[PDB]
Amino acid sequence: FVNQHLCGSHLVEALYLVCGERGFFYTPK
Amino acid sequence: GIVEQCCTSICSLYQLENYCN
Repeated sequence: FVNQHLCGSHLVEALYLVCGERGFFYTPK
Repeated sequence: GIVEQCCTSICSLYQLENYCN
């Protein structure tokens, strides 16, 4: 699921699943 | 940033993890 173009909610989804309880930051601009 | 690496090019686990805390 991570080895493709990921945009918008699709990219957030991937961060959420990979990072788990560590959390993440989403800074698109 | 993440859009350039993962949206306008192909993402990777290595790069995604750069954005975990």
